[PDB]
Amino acid sequence: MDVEFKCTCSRERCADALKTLPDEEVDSILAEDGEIDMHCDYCGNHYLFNAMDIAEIRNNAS
Ligand SMILES: [Zn+2]
Repeated sequence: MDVEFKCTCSRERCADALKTLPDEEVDSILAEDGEIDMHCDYCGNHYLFNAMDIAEIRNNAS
């Protein structure tokens, strides 16, 4: 079993696109909804990000 709808690059590209946004803007969304729902800047595929996932990105993309 398989599907023909996937990120053609990797989640890491979508994560890098989130990492460059203002710290106050990212923190404001987390303080009102606890997570972020966004599309990959390279292929448009959607992914979800939370405070714990962003904390791992801040210790891998820095
Ligand atoms: Zn992608």
